[PDB]
Amino acid sequence: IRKKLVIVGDGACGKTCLLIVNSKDQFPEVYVPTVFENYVADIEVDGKQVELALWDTAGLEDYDRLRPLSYPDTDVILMCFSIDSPDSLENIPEKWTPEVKHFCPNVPIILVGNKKDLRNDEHTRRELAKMKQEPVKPEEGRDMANRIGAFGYMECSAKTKDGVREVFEMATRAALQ
Amino acid sequence: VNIKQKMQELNNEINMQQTVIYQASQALNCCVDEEHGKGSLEEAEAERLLLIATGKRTLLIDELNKLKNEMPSKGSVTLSEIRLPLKADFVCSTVQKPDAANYYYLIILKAGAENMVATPLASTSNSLNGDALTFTTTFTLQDVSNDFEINIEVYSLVQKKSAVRTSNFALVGSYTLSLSSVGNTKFVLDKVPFLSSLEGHIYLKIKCQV
Ligand SMILES: Nc1nc2c(ncn2[C@@H]2O[C@H](COP(=O)(O)OP(=O)(O)OP(=O)(O)O)[C@@H](O)[C@H]2O)c(=O)[nH]1
Ligand SMILES: [Mg+2]
Repeated sequence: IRKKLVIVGDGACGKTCLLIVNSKDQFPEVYVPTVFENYVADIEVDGKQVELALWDTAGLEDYDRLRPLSYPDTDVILMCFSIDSPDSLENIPEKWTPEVKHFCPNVPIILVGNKKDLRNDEHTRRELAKMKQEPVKPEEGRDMANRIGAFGYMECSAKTKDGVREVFEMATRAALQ
Repeated sequence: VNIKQKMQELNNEINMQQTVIYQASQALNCCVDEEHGKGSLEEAEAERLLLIATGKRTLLIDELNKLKNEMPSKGSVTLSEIRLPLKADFVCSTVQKPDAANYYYLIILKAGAENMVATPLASTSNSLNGDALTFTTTFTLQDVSNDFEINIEVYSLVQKKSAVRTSNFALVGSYTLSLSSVGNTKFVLDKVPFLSSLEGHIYLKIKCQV
């Protein structure tokens, strides 16, 4: 069983690290903004074996004109924001949802809060306090997930591996239905 | 003048450009048919990314190789209102036979790896004003003496309508602006290929200020 997964979200919100930790168990430490990049990973959920094609996309302006090349034949979308960036959560309904719904009309969406490990982070409170921001709360994520009609809501941390498998198991179940 | 640090930055940037070259190539390799991006705008944008990163990579490698093999009024230089005239018979062709192909152009401006800028894509189908392609770009070279040089390169792509690739954008003209250029607005391009659709000149404004 082959399914195509596409991941989208704001620049540097952790899309590639999530994909690489899932597929290779390695955490890429040095940031390299994505232009276009595909991976393959095998996974078994509910006793069913699936070959997941992982299509990675650019969040960054310089490179974001190709993004439509990744949308064809998609079975499931991972729509990402970072838990340390309410601005990135803000962008979900503004741009990401409309774009995805247009290019991927009836494809299920998993809303994913990345960088869970940064919710209790000295440094993040500081940056955000200056911005008046409060690190994203689970309820806020779930609420947006319900707002945008996502198949589900998940939180993870590529850095600690926490919640990663769960993200891709949910994505796969959505892709099977 | 801190050579280890400079070399590390050049090297990190070279690797970054190689990643862009690789990934833009992969994107182009997915354009197998119309549904999947063949002949599309996104294909042209990928060709453009590929061209830019290839050019930037080359400049960085040349700079790094230099590093490893070892009064005057200063101001800014500003270029604007770049326009590229095309031959009338070519323009007429785009009007009478508009489904024939998509013609894209772009201009690269450089004064070293640090200052390399590429315009957005321009097409004959909607950047053509009068007989000239219009580009929105403004390029600023700052704090430089009167020995400055800005290299202009004009590229064209015709879209008929590892795994690493060379961009289909072709070099169709070049010019080096210098102090003698300031205040002029019409420049005769070098290296225009035989039977090019280019009229032969590039138009722009070039200004110095302290
Ligand atoms: N602490 C922490 N940092 C992370 C985590 N995931 C990613 N990062 C860091 O955040 C930065 C962005 O990582 P990427 O995964 O490359 O982000 P991206 O969304 O793919 O970025 P673009 O390709 O430019 O759109 C990198 O420096 C990562 O090291 C995480 O789970 N925890
Ligand atoms: Mg990425």
